Amino acid sequence: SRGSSAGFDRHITIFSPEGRLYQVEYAFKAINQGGLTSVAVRGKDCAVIVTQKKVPDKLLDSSTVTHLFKITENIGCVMTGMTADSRSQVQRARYEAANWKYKYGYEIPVDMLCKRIADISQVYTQNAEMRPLGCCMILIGIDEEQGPQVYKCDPAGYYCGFKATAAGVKQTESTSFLEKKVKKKFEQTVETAITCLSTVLSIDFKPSEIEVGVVTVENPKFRILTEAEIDAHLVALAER
Amino acid sequence: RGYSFSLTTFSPSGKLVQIEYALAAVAGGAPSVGIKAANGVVLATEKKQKSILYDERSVHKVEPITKHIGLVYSGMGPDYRVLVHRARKLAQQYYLVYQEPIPTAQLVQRVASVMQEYTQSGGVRPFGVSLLICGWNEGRPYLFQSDPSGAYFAWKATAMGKNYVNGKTFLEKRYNEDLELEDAIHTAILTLKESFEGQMTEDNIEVGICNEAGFRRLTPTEVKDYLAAI
Amino acid sequence: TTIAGLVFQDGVILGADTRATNDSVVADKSCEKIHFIAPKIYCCGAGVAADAEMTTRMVASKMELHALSTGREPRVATVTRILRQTLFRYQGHVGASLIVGGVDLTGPQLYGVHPHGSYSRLPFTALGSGQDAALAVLEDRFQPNMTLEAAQGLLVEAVTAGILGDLGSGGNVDACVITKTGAKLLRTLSSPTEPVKRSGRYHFVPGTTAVLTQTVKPL
Amino acid sequence: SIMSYNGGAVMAMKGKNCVAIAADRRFGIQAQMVTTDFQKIFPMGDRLYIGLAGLATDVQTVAQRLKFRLNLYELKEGRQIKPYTLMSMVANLLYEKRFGPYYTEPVIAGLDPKTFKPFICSLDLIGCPMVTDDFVVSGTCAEQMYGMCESLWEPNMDPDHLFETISQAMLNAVDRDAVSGMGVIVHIIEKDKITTRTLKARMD
Amino acid sequence: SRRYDSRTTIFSPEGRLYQVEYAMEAIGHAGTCLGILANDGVLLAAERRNIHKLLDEVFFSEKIYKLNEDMACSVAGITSDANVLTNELRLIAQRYLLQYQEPIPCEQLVTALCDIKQAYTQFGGKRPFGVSLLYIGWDKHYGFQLYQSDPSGNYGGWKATCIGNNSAAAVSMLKQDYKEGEMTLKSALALAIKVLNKTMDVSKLSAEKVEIATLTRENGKTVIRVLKQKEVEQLIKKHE
Amino acid sequence: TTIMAVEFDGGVVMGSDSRVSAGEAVVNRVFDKLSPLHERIYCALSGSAADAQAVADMAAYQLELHGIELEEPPLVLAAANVVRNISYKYREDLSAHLMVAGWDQREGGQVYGTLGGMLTRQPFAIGGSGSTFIYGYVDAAYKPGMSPEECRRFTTDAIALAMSRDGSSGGVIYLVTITAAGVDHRVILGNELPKFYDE
Amino acid sequence: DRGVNTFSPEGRLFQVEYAIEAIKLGSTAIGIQTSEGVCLAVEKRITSPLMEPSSIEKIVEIDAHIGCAMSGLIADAKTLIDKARVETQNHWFTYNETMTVESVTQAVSNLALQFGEEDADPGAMSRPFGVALLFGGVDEKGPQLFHMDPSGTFVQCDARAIGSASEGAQSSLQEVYHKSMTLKEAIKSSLIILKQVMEEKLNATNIELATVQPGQNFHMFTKEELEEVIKDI
Amino acid sequence: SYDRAITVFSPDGHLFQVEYAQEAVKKGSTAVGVRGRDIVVLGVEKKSVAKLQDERTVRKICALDDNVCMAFAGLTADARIVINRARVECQSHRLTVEDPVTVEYITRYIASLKQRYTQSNGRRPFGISALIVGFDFDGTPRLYQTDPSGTYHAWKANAIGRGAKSVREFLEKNYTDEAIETDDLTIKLVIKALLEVVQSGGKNIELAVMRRDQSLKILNPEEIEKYVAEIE
Amino acid sequence: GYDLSASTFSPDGRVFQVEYAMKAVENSSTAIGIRCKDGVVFGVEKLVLSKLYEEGSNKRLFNVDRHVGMAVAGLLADARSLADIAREEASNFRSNFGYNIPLKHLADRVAMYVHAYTLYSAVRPFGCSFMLGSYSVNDGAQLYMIDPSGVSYGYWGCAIGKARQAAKTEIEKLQMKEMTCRDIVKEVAKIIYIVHDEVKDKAFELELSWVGELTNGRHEIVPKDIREEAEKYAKESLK
Repeated sequence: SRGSSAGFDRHITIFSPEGRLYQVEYAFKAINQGGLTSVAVRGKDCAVIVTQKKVPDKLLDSSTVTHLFKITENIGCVMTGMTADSRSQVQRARYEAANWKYKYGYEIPVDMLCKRIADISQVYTQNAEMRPLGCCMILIGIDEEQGPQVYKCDPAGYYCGFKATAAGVKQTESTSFLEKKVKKKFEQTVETAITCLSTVLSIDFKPSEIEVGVVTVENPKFRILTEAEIDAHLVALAER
Repeated sequence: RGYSFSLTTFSPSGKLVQIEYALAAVAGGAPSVGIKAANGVVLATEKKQKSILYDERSVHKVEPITKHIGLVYSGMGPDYRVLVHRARKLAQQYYLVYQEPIPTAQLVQRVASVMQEYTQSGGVRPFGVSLLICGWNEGRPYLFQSDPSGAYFAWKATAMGKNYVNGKTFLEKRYNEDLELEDAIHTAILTLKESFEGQMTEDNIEVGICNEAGFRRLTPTEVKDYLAAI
Repeated sequence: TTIAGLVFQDGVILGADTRATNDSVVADKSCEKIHFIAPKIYCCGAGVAADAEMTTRMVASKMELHALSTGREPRVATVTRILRQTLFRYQGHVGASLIVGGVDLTGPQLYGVHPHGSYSRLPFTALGSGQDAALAVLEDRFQPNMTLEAAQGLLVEAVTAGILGDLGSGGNVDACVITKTGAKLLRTLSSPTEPVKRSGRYHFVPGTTAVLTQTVKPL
Repeated sequence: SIMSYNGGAVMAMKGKNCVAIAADRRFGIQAQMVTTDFQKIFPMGDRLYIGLAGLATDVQTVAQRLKFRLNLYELKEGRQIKPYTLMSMVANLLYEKRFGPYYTEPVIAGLDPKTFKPFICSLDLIGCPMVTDDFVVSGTCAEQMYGMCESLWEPNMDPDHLFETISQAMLNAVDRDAVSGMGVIVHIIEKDKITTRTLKARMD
Repeated sequence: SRRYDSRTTIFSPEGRLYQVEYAMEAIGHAGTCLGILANDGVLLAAERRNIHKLLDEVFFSEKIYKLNEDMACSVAGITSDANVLTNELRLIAQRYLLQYQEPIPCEQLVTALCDIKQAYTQFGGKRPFGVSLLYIGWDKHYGFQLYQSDPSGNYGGWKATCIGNNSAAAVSMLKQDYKEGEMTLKSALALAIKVLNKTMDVSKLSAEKVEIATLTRENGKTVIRVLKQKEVEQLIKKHE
Repeated sequence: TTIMAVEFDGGVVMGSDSRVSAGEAVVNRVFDKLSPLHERIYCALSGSAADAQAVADMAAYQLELHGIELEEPPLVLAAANVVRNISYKYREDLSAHLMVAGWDQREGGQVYGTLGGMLTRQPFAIGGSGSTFIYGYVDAAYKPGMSPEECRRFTTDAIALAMSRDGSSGGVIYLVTITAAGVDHRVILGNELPKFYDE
Repeated sequence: DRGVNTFSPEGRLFQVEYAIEAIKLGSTAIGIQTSEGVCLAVEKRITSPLMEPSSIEKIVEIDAHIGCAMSGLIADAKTLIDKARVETQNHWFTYNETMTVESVTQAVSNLALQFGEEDADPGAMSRPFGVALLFGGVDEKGPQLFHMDPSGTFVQCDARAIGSASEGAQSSLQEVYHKSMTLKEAIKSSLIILKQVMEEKLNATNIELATVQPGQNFHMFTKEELEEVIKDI
Repeated sequence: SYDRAITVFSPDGHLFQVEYAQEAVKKGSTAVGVRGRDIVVLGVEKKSVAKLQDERTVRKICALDDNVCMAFAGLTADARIVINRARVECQSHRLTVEDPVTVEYITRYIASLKQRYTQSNGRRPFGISALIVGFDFDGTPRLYQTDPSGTYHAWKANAIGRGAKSVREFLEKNYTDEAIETDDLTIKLVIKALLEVVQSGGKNIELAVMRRDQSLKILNPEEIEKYVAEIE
Repeated sequence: GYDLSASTFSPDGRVFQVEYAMKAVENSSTAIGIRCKDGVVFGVEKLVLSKLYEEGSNKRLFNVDRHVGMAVAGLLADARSLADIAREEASNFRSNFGYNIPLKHLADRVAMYVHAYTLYSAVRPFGCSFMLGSYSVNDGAQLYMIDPSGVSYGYWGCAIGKARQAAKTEIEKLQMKEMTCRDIVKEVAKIIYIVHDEVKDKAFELELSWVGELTNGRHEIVPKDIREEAEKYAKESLK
């Protein structure tokens, strides 16, 4: 024990002498490859998701380097970690929403969507041939019953409800700060997200370096805040 | 296409090492406790809750399988979701075919079979969960424990997860055959309370009960009430 | 087989006869037809009795499983959707002309789904052979926003008109009142027929039957 | 009619803690009486008999497959099958052949294993389970039996009056049919014993 | 990929299927199980490992399963695999009763199953079942019978034998103490409690540490019966 | 059954009667024959009402996946190609007819005809069993360049004519005007159907 | 461990190299092509007098004009022989004519590199045939002797020695053969070389011999004929 | 499905799985047969006397048809499989030809089968050598030996199983036309053979007998012991 | 190592097979594209490995559909296979939906296709990048660059191959948002003549293509006169 390893436990998803899955834990080591950090928090009225946006090449078409992905007319999405895996889970999640809508006649709730996707990452963490999709998909959606919803599914298949969260390299300091603020209580919410993320990074972001999504009770349709409106909230942060 | 050979092979000593390891994984899981009263069965499991950010009411470990059957596990969560959906599938097939609520011994036989199929199939690891299935019918309580190896034991009262040995020794001196349901719940919650390490609340310990009226989860209000007097 | 529906202010109410023939002969006298789908979504059965039974029972299972899945009330849109895809896949061979009804968060909804798959929301309907009389009286006396009592007596007038006015639909009428609060299966609402007694006792003393061979087995 | 190819009619009937199942014994091709000891009432437990009717091959095939699924059930379970469970089983089995249907119209008669409540039910050839309270019939000569049973049945008859009623029901009901008769078998199902009786029927 | 294949269906450099013999080690660690073939009946006696704890004993026995009208089987070792084998035997014998309208003889049943265990032992690469089985069943051809089958698919008829823990000492005691064709059912009970007394090193034998079910003939019907606890205490006390 | 569509500058107008009859006695005297395939793409059903419904739903599913995957409202030509494919692939099994109409940024109002599995844009694409009685009227009263009110009163007149003569058509007349603003669902009660020569 | 379809650092499949080494352990067979026809003699290598000499048949018939000698894993060549038989007879059925030798050795030569461990829709062949065949026969083109090996290359040869001592023996084939050779000279010569190569003392039992002539069908020399030819030694 | 190539060549041309299967046969219970004038006898060594044992269900000398029976040695389960397949195929031959199978037909069949499992995906070679003895419809005696490699042969009298070297040396020494002139000299030949390898010759490796156009005849253990004292 | 198959994260969480395959693209010859106001242009440093090859051997500018071009690199057979997959993609989209596929959805589909081979031990990654160009009155010019990992990014200026860095430093020298095709062609030429290490791996060809207004959205290889004036000017800019 204490990091013991036997046979092919370090190569595929089989239990080492301790009972851990080294491939899943390494996958959590793999979300840190993207070098990013995303955040989603939810107040009573809306659920907001803010992310980094690193466009270093200057030849990147900035319209397409985005980790926000409209899943339905009412379901946000922010990936993290490896990129192409995130793309793939976005396609699969979209297919799930269309299929729930076709078979069951209504909008898939966020809880059943992220539950389903977690069910489709568990299968990777149990079969031996394919690896776990190294990308922690966060969702945000407004159910008419429970209200603002934010669920985080990861390569381990877990998922849960959140009053705030963060995914990426700085998940630790992000969650630490969000502890330090949730213990001290949500209308602006966005000010909380950008304050937290900019804090753990300590960048003083520019309005083009990030992205923002919001789904409000007054507006169910997931939507993206442009650099102009993110400029509004940022400048509303600097002037206090 | 996928690997077709079994990944669990008899070690030269003959003990399936993958099921030893999987049992070690369940042994590290969050503690769970079940006790069978005279009129029902209690299920209470510890929430290994990280940061207060968690919407604790978002997901539950004690999921009903029909109007009269429950489940608690100990170890790997997503695997547990697999076994829950599989169990709901099985009980529904039984209800279509025979038009009767599935007797819990049956359901534990089938779900035990499904837990066994992966200790032997191609390129899949065994599960990492040890179920506690409590069920009521024929006016009688049932409490079974299924393991990664697929075998299921019928119990009076049991414990699993972290520190399950001290849990079981705690139950041997504190379970009595004539224990009514509520005092059973008291005994279980005390059992978890032995090695909780964290000052239980109505948010971080779940409580399930199965009696003649059916199975259900106790809302954190009621569980708060039982967390009184301790 | 003359089943009908209705929608009032608070919720829906389903009617049903209690007879089931075998091609010329009243087989049953107290067959149930308001089947169970979800805790508040009921499904009446007309047409091929075996196929309404099997169909509505399968869909009952899928809505129970789904209901535990989403941790929510089942929506009648789901029930009608699975019913009409199941009915449509078979191309109308499964002659099970359901009339599913329920009460969702959206409000009372009385669908009607025919054997090929053609569903149609509507405020009042009546399937089965006695759909003529039931459609007649429901057409004649229906009103939006009826009292639940006026709904009960009205539907009983309807399924009654089916009972008296049709051959293959008789016995007692069964109406089930569904509301936002819950379901109440008002079994055997009205009993038009009274012929239950008689005046000729036909008894034969033991020994009038010529028995050839015999055997008894203790248990 | 494919159903009347062999003829034969079986009824059950409910009493005071005992349900009696009858049957005729004429295995015949269309007009040719071939056998007078053809079995139609197949036991499915200590106190549970499932009388079938119709085409012969579906009689014996449904009886044998049903006994298959029933021995698997009792073995895999710890218990004899309750009559309602057996009804849903047979209804499932006939219904799996929804489009190629077994031409059998079973009636199931028996007692609860534990509480010993009387039970009957008839089914159609695609499995519409129709539990009843007074009686059931099945087979080529259903109508005569509806007349004789509907006229002779009474609420709460003990076993012996039950044997009288079902006796005269089968006798009169089959004598007015061409494709059935040739004797009659009767089973009384009490709480404690099971009486088998054959009857003196017209041999013509 | 080929790194991962354990190759469970290959011979060794000396012609010994490693997985079958390792399985024989597993059953070698199982609880001992032995039955005896006599003239008036057959009995099975299996050491239980449900010994003693807060178990419930909801079932009628532990290692004895009922297979048809006329047979019974005892497993040893991997409990789950024993479940799969039992279900398969029930399916076989009931298919024989569908397709022939008579009970299936013991020899045909054992051969049908042992072809299965052999089948896994040969191809498909799955691990073999590590479950030895002792059968007892009556048939109108050859009378009372005892069949031992093991993971390799090999089986044989016996008059009394013991599989599992201390199987060597058990078969030794049978060799010293079996009177061929002259053992009565009660003589079989006494001898079986003799062997189980000497072999089970846990030390004072109880009614709780074993179970015994006997099969005999009664009125043209076969009776498969388990011994109640009073009879077990009676027979152990008699053994003292 | 008499469904009708018209193309005008800002969008379309899909009239349709509101009866579905079973032989000689009607089953439903109010039935919206215009089920949305997207926010601004309606399909006017006809023929086998069950079959038309299944096609409308499957087509709505594919059009919604394709809708989200591009992140832009699916062009009507796309919709009538999927309903055209599903109506052509099953043409021996579906007695359906779906005059799929709508709006889209790239082309404006459109009304594609899809009887029998074919695809043909048309000015006014009338269908349904009652449509065989209004060819005269529509040919005599159709002038290209119709303002929206002209289209609405026009199709109301036409379906009114079909309703008076045809037995397979009766009840109320639904009208929806699809434009860049959105859909404007309207209903014509039997007391408002414009009266024509009645004898 | 590696696969069956691996190329070595030199450019040959492993399994075909190790298989062509496996043929080197088989009993030496030799046949020779002449303008009169082609003969075939192969050493049986009897292992014990308890054996039936007529059991070991290393020169079998493929059709009325094609005699198939072999050497190596005699078990493997059964699928080849039956393959060729089904081939020529289907050819006769469909096309109403005898099948050429080149067509047969080409067809039966298509099942030599048809082996793998991942495509495997059936449980198809999991290794190359450990058989070296020598299809002999006559057609409209006349006498021809087509060598074949595990690698699937079928080549026309005037006279070829295959098996254990096939090298030395082959040196005897290039030593003795000439185009104008008469068929009885072929038989005598080949028996001389086998007598050179065999370990055991030669006799009419531990060998066989067949020929296929322009008018004669395939034929296996019996004991007496073999003795009559070995009288020359 | 499992499609790995189990049986593959090695760096000498050897099929190691075949050599290993033949290893498993070389530990099998020694069996012997002989081909006489009108009789064919097979002997299967002792195998597992084990006084509690049942004789009938632990024999190695099963029937393949009215005129074809077979011994074997090695993985007895595998041989049960091959025996089964050969039986079904015999009856299918009577279905498609109306003529009972020659011994050559069924033997060449089973040799084909063993050859296929030596050469297919995910299948190990059988560990059985089968000495199928039988009578062609003309009544001639037939002994065919089939090993895991799949190569089969006619035989005068050949021994398989453990120690088949010494026993085969025995039949090499003692098989003569005086030896098989009669029945009892034949059977005393077989048992006289195994007695070099059968511990306590007399009542251990009982045998089997087949007479021309007569179904398989089997011991008769007491009659085995008559010959036992007759040779010891 | 830990790098024996794509289905195995290292201890640091890097699927070494994808990174290796990227090292396969980076050994190939550099190709570049530049999206501009009215379309896209492609150049190809197509090293000719011997004088025997035909002028036009081993083309690396394909036609996945008439409104979409494709410039590849790296292991070229895999590039061809992406050609077949993409062509099947656009064909499937025209049969399903009845009009030219938006390039964005095409790089979604293909990107999922390449990504489908970095999860299993049963198959390896495509060791090849590539660029897609398209022009349409509805969406203008677009340039996506799939890499072995399957990720799709839109670029104003791209470069894949061995001299990717130098080609990037060359591409940043441009105001490509304000140039037209007929002037872009020269500059892409100058790029390829500059980035090409001449003394090592001499003797390449220049193989250009655009798609835009002047070609009515129909992707077609560059006219030979334009390619030769382009090489003339670019070589003159070398000097």
